[PDB]
Amino acid sequence: RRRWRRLTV
Amino acid sequence: MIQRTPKIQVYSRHPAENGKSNFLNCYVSGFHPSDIEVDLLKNGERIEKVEHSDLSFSKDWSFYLLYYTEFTPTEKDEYACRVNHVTLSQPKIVKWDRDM
Amino acid sequence: GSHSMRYFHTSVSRPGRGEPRFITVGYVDDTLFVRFDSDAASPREEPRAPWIEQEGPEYWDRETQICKAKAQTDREDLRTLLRYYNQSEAGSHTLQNMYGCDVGPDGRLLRGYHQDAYDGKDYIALNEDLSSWTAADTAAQITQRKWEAARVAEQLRAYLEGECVEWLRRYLENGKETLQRADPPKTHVTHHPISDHEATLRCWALGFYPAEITLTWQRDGEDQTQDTELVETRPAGDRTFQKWAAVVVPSGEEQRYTCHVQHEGLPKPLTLRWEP
Repeated sequence: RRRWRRLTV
Repeated sequence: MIQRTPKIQVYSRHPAENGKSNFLNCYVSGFHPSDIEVDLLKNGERIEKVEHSDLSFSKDWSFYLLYYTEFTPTEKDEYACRVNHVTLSQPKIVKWDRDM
Repeated sequence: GSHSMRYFHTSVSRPGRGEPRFITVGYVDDTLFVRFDSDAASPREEPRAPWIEQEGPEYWDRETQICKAKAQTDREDLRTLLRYYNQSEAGSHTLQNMYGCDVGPDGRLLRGYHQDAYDGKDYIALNEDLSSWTAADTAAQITQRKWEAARVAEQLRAYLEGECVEWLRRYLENGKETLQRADPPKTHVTHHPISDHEATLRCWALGFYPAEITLTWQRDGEDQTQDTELVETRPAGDRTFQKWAAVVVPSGEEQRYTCHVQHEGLPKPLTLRWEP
């Protein structure tokens, strides 16, 4: 299962 | 921006036997950017309802896709894959050869 | 055996043609198991292997929300990257992310990965330590400082050492019939006259899984790497892969040539020859 990406570049 | 032209192979899922249902594949790989147009041709004419894989990419970031359709090879019918990409000044046609 | 899990993600902007298209796929080893395409009508993450279908509605809800969130982050990041590289708003650009883990035969973490690319080139990667970053240029250094300040690496480490490994172990068990089965290549040698003086011998490997394979030709026991045409391994469309290797041989010398095949699924490595 996936993880959430939380921070933008 | 650096661009990479597609590699192209056209081939069948199983060894060709005339009169026996099979799948015709065109595998395009090693390309950037991702936009690409691919047709499968039977005697020069576009085959309808060709399906393709979902866009993915290799370790070096370059893209690959498989286009495919069910077909029944015969002695006389000629098949090919036509590919357009920004790296190409004109579309590339690769003929199906049952021995490759 | 050792195994891997990967999630691949691509957004492609299309100014004047709506929001970017977003496509992500997940693999265990060389098996696709999930997919999401933002241009599908009411898009959901969908199964693409039988062994993932048993996951319940809560799994598909969470996956789908993660995918929609990633598409949204990508849209913001594509805007940001235009600024970081002093680019106009007119062109199409690409943002790619891969992450995942490798485990050994014991199921223990071997290596974790998380890396991003802009316009087909490295941008920022998590190093193998799962604690530090490699930024490709001065733009990605801005991102690195932002992600260091926010302790992103620590979050990735926790996922990659924990859930990534645990869920991969689950998938390998649930999918043991296929994921833990190596299918050996079906092999044969064909003969293709060029002239009365020479012919091509083509050694075929068909129907194999996983994709890793070695095909070589020898002449009197010496390798022929320089004179071998070896095509890229290619998908058959039924989970399996294909490859061939060809050499041009003088007429009458065919029995000097042997093809050697190594693959995980074979009882033993093969040595084959042309059989008229």
